[PDB]
Amino acid sequence: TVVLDDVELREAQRDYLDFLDDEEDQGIYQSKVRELISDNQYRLIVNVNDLRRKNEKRANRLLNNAFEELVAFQRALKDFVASIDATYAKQYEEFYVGLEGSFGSKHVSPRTLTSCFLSCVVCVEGIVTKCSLVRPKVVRSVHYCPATKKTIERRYSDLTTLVAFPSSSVYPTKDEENNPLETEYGLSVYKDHQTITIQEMPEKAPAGQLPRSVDVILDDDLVDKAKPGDRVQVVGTYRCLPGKKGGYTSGTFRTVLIACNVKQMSK
Amino acid sequence: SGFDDPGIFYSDSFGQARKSQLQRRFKEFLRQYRVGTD
Amino acid sequence: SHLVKIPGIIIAASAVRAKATRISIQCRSCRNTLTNIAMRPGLEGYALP
DNA sequence: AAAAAAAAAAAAAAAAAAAAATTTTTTTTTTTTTTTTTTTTTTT
DNA sequence: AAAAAAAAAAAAAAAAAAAAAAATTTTTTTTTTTTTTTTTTTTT
Ligand SMILES: [Zn+2]
Repeated sequence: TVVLDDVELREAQRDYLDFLDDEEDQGIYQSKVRELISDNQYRLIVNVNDLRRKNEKRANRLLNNAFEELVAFQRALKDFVASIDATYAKQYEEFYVGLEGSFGSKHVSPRTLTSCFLSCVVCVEGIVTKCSLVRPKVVRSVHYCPATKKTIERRYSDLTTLVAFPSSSVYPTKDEENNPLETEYGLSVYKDHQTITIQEMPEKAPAGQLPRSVDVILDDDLVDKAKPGDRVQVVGTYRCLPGKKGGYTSGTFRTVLIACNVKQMSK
Repeated sequence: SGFDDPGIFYSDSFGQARKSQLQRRFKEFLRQYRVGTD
Repeated sequence: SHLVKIPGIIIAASAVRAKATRISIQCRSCRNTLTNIAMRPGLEGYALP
């Protein structure tokens, strides 16, 4: 079911390819690309005020509906960093886009992270509370059959937020001939995964009231950027989670904030 | 560590006759039916 | 169900159709196989698991 | 002119295919409670 | 200044909520193959 073309995605990718194209301007984002290529870091931080001034409508669209918009942004980023250096752009299967700037209405606190801001990149200050063990998550798993001298690469899609199916979640262990498959851990590919919990600051929070906190899933690139007790500003995508399969549902949808970036709020 | 499931293994049998022994006696019938007179 | 010996004259002999003695079945979701089940010989059916 | 071969139409039977389908129990998690140790604080 | 008493902390154990986990063939339909019967067309 490969899509032949979509006007929305094509338009958005063109707009952000223009936004990254910085030579007629002062060269700020081109310089950012060049320095991050030199660093080997693979996230580029785009200021929302820059995006708003160059195209307010795209800023409204993105801050109202993130994930597919940022897929467009990141595909544009991959094309752009390939034009600067195809060899480096080939190196990483994805590159990422952090945010920064004046998230005017999109700056709330975990007390005020209502159910109006879903799939919207929200900005939120707060104190960490937990630091779960940063443990791997498998993304592309390679297997070897010694009976048949065979190799396979099962592929996994990061459906941390969408609907996920057992057919997607299968980890193969036997061939079609019921032979034994041995995992190739090194040849496989993994990304770190950590959960943390931001909290409304007690200096900011209401005086007499219980704390309120929000869960934050830091995948790779953001492993140890937040320990307990630290002040941190998290900007990212509040969303819903899928309940695991079962013929019943209550309406409950425990929600998270898949952080797009986190910075030291101490400033 | 829990990413695999290697198969069971077993060994050859060391030690109304059972169906395996009837199998053995059919094998004997085929292997030793001597028809040609001395 | 005991071996019997019978004379007769054949009158109609159907065409040789392929019947399965051992099979394999795949799972539609997990795509794992139950290789080489044994079909009980005769005009004996087989219910799938 | 009578016989018969062919045609279309109608019917029976065997093989394959079609369709129908929630409830009970277990386990993690959260939250408090209680014991006992440790720590701190007040007294002579 | 050190002893006694009290308060708080740390750690183990228990009770309920709510999300997960597991079990799970048989009867009806209907297409296709085969045969059968009445008729028309053709041949002796
Ligand atoms: Zn399966």
